[PDB]
Amino acid sequence: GLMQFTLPVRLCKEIELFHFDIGPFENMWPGIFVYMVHRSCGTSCFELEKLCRFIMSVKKNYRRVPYHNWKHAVTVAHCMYAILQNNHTLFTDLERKGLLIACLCHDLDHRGFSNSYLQKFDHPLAALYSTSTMEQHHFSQTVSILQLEGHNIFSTLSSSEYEQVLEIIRKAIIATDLALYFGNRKQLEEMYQTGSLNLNNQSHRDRVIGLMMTACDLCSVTKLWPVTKLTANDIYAEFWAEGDEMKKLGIQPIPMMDRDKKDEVPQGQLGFYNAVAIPCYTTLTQILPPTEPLLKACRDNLSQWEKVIRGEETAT
Ligand SMILES: CCCc1nc(C)c2c(C)nc3ccc(OC)nc3n12
Ligand SMILES: [Mg+2]
Ligand SMILES: [Zn+2]
Repeated sequence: GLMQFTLPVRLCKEIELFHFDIGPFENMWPGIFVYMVHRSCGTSCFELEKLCRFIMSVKKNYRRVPYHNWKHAVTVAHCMYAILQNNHTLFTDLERKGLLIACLCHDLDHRGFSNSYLQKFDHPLAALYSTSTMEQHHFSQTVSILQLEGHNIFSTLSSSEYEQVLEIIRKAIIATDLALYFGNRKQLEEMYQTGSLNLNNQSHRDRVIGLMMTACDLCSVTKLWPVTKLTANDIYAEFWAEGDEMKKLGIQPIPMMDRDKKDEVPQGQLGFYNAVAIPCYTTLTQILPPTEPLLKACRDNLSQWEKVIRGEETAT
């Protein structure tokens, strides 16, 4: 009960900032997550023994892929921590419990392939889940780990609270399907602008939590340029492997996934920042003003990619 996690001073201070990088020391990541749950939720939220066993089983079920890995899970959870800490009074006790766990679990058992590759391969998961294929799998894996003996971090919740928290986690994980993001943001845009956005309307909260999940999931574009640029390499390493696997199925991949077309990456990043990232953080800032640093950092990195194109710097 009286057993706090404390981080070294530079981490203690920087972990509160949106652009925090969790660093290369894997063995500190569980501690960083527990630290974040304790300050965001409380030292009472979870039984430490059960939380630590849950965290280590979650880690075990992330694969050794270049980007969609344990480091991505903890990174996406830290962005959610920063949003919750900068919006103290807007979220319920159950939301704070659920969203950090949802973020940690959102890409469980990812193989580094898109839903589209699963459908073209005719992967069994694509027969079991026709839309948001990988995201229904991630939620399925979350439930599995929660039902291992000693792993039910929610055991002290009531029957109805338990059902509410798993429903928060399910919608939160489904929302990380970027195919659902476009429509979800257009509606939040309309609702905000016509002044009809109501945070007491559960269907409205659902949409806002969905956009927060997109915001955290994309948060590599909100880091300092050297982090953003080095993470882009890992992201494209997965895209090129999928492109290789498309070519093996006798399908020419889109240029984004073709490793012979690396020269088109800078222009592909512009497209992505303009079509997805900037709109995401803009609408998020409108609904939650204290998340403006994410938009500012995203704009700084768009400006860095424009420089790459004008050959004023080369990404190695
Ligand atoms: C599944 C990966 C989604 C994702 N997360 C980040 C941070 C990114 C970035 C920087 N670039 C992307 C360019 C295209 C794309 O196409 C889906 N997804 C991208 N992406
Ligand atoms: Mg995902
Ligand atoms: Zn993700």
